[PDB]
Amino acid sequence: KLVRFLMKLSHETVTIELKNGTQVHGTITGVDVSMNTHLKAVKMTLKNREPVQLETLSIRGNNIRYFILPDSLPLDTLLVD
Amino acid sequence: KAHPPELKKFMDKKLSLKLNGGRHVQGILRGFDPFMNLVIDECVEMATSGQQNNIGMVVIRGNSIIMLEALERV
Amino acid sequence: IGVPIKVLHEAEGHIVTCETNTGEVYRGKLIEAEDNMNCQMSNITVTYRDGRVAQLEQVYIRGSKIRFLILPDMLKNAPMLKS
Amino acid sequence: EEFNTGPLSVLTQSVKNNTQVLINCRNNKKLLGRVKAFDRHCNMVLENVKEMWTEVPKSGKGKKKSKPVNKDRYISKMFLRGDSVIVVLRNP
Amino acid sequence: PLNPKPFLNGLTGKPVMVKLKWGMEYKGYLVSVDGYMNMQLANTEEYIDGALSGHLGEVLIRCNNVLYIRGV
Amino acid sequence: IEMMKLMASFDSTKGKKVDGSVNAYAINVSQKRKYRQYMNRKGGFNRPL
Amino acid sequence: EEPIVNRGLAAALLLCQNKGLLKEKDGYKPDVKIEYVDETGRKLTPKEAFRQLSHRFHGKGSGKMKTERRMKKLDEEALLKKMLGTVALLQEQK
Amino acid sequence: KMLQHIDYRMRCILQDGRIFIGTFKAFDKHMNLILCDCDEFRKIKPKNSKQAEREEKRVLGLVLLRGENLVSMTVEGPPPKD
Amino acid sequence: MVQPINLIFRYLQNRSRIQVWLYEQVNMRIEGCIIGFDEYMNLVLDDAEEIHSKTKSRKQLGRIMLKGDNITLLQS
Amino acid sequence: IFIFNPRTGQLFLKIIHTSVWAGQKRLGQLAKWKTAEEVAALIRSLPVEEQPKQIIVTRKGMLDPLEVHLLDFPNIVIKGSELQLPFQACLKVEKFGDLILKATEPQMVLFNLYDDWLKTISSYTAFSRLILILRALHVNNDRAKVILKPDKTTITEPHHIWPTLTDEEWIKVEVQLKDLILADYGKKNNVNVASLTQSEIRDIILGMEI
Amino acid sequence: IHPRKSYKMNSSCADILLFASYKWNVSRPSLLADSKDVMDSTTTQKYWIDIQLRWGDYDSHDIERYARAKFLDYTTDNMSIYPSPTGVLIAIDLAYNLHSAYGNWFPGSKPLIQQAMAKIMKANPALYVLRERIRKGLQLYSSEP
Repeated sequence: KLVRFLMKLSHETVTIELKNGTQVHGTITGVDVSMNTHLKAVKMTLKNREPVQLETLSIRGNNIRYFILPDSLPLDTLLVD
Repeated sequence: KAHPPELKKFMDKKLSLKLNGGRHVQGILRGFDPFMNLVIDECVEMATSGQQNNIGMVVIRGNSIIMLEALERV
Repeated sequence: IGVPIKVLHEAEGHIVTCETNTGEVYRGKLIEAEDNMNCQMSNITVTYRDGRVAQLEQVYIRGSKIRFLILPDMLKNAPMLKS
Repeated sequence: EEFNTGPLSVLTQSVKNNTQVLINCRNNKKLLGRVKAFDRHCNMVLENVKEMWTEVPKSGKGKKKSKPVNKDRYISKMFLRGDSVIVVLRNP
Repeated sequence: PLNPKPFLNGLTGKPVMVKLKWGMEYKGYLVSVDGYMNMQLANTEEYIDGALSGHLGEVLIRCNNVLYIRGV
Repeated sequence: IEMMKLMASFDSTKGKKVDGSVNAYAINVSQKRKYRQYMNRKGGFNRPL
Repeated sequence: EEPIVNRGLAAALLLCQNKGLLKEKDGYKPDVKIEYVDETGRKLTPKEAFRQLSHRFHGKGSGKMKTERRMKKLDEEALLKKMLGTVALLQEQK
Repeated sequence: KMLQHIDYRMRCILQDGRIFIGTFKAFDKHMNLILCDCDEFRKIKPKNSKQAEREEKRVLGLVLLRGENLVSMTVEGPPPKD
Repeated sequence: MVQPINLIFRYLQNRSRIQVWLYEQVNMRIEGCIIGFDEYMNLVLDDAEEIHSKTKSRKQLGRIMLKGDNITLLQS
Repeated sequence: IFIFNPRTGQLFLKIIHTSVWAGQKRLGQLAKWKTAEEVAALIRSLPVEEQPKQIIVTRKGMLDPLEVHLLDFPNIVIKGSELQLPFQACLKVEKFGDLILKATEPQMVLFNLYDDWLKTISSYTAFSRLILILRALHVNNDRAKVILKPDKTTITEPHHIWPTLTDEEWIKVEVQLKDLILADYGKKNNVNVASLTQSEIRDIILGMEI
Repeated sequence: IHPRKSYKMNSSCADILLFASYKWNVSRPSLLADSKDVMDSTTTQKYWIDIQLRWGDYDSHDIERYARAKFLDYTTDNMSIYPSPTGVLIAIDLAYNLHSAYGNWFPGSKPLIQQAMAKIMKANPALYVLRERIRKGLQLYSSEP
């Protein structure tokens, strides 16, 4: 299950584009099995709005369109079982 | 574990269904499943064009059902 | 069956309101509220997205099409502060 | 066994060869890129994706007069959640 | 006399056209169908609104987005 | 009754494990090559594991 | 000239193709992939795959300065490929 | 990580843009929310505006929000005394 | 006391004609006679035809199978 | 030296002075390697984010000195061109022309040959528009100049190059420059206009030979 | 592996040891190309693999004779300890870039060592550095595309 790859990804500064277009750039803190993504140091740009700094966010896992991971990620040692 | 929706109050009653895409329908309830698909006798369609369209026995998927109004007194 | 569905279980026979997926909001008194948030309510006013008002003495709204449910603050105190 | 003969054979034959797939997503952004992995939901973790969508300048004149432009952006490593997948397509 | 998974059993390999809920159409020989009825089509041509915009090759079509399946 | 001969009671596989090739996942990983050391080891002559 | 057509995928393929972005044995096909990667997952040049092999062989890697040049080179690739015309248009102020 | 957010003044964004702020008291496996003290917003939400920081606002009180329509959370201030 | 699957049971005991209407595509309707279905409520249909109501167009289809979570109604 | 970016329209046109080769006492053994070393010095001047990795030479006698002078950059690709692009039409426009001729010092004059067409349309169709303008101005100078202004009321800004037109005026002037190009070609190339498909119209505006 | 085993030409050791978790049926010693192979009716659990490199001259660059000779020399030797009598010896000719193995084969091991030797002569980085070192010693290059 690929969500298990995401909960190995604790303390990474990823951006997340949602289904409402809102791009959330922040350090991921927790993932559920339903991809319920809890983030900190959040810079959230809701689209057609100016971006807002917020200290903590918790996206529901259904409403994620995609993630964006940084360049420096070792996934070949992360997607193993 | 899917319990049936509690609708023997509404059996054999004249109800107006609201359906998904702003739609509407009227008829007598005849039964259900745990998924709240409803079977309807004496179905009048009642579109938004304003002219009322009788059908009879129809089946409505429970996904599309927003609300029931029992027009008859239960 | 977690704590919010137990809260709407403890809102049975009480004044409750539901805003729906299309935008209609329904202010009345509940009769039955199930596991899957289906609500059979009574003495209820329907407010469409038109802004108009209607009333009828009963309704039965499907649970997944509920957007949210205005509950009374009779239930805000007891007993779920242990949560 | 039947991991390699189902309809997800388009994905498990494209992650073996590391070939690029074209994904028409739900908001009509097109993802071109190589599948690093996928699962039942098509939660495809992808490497080196060109995300190509269309815009208009949205009435820059004031008279609603412009032609759609093809924009694209590069993403290095993404985790595309697979509900928003409409179609995945191996390349010719 | 013929139920849906026997039907898709009946047409794995013939040219069909599966129509999405979003108005797209896909013509080609489909390869396989799972329990959820995701579809694998080979030799596909994508008909947007009754007019094709391209030959595409091999496509996976996700189950949450099909509207119907038509045997041509 | 033909509703039992259909093989009745509308199903919804939510939570229940699905039948076949639906569960197909595949991960393409390749780890870094763990080579061994030969020159200037301080260790005894055969390789370490 | 091809727009990514709304309600359409095939125009994006015609766009990306235009842009050039594309004993009784068992009895089976062993798809041997022999692939050299670093820890980040990048597909490795055979000269630097041999360099990693030889660093691990000799037990003595690079010095500090060559690692500075190599690491700064990799983030030069990362900063380049993640992307002054607008600044030129704004200066063209005269 | 949500039990580290109980009884807070939480800002919950819906999938329509109808924002709530209230008492994050109870949640569910589907993230069905129970919010006391909650008020709603559509257009302008405060970062010390030039005109006024809270209009397009309605009183509702206590809500059960279904998790199907829910997107995000943020705490805006510390919990009150009561 | 009859069920929905009792109606579609009796209806492919009839093999008469029915018209399915869709989730939120209110102008789009599809006429057909069911040959078979089971519990996910995907339906194969006999010589189906898409009727667009606001232009009243009958685009012929043939032997169809339509996906279960798309239907809003089946009117005989 | 016309160093034209198709994507960003940033034309790096280097002025080459008369005094560089009026008294040089050399053959083309200075000339090839000199234009190669100066375009390499442009590459060395710009940062690594703005350095190209693909360089296309119009004239085929320059990729072999570009192989020699760019061994400090093995990351870049030096290919020839089958389509030649008329950048002497840039000389024919008065701004670049007297800019070049009045320049007493060799310098690295910048331009953006798409004026601000990147906020309106693509970079591909802006390139096709620019090469329509350049080839039509190559086949006839003042005829394509007076076509380039559909009214004599329109003006270009002193920071622009081409006159400021919007989409309707641009499509009409584009079909005017296009059939001007094909009319001059069919006047010269012995064959009529209507025997050519749009692939052949494409590689006639692009500069290939059928 | 001993550090001087890569050029320990007279004798040998083992490089890889495969443990089965079962008992393999294995075959008689046949070459890497011997597509028709008969089953040796012994059953084994551990299976060694040797990598013998060589630099063939013109007389003796037959890698099949070399692999067969080195296998039947080293399995029947006193100065070369193998874990099992059953295993394979892959010989690789660096001067001619040839490869063949001769020893025993369990099921699937013959197409695996075939395709693995193919990809390992096409793509090995130390072989690549050997090849371009030879190319820079001979001053012989290919035309760039």
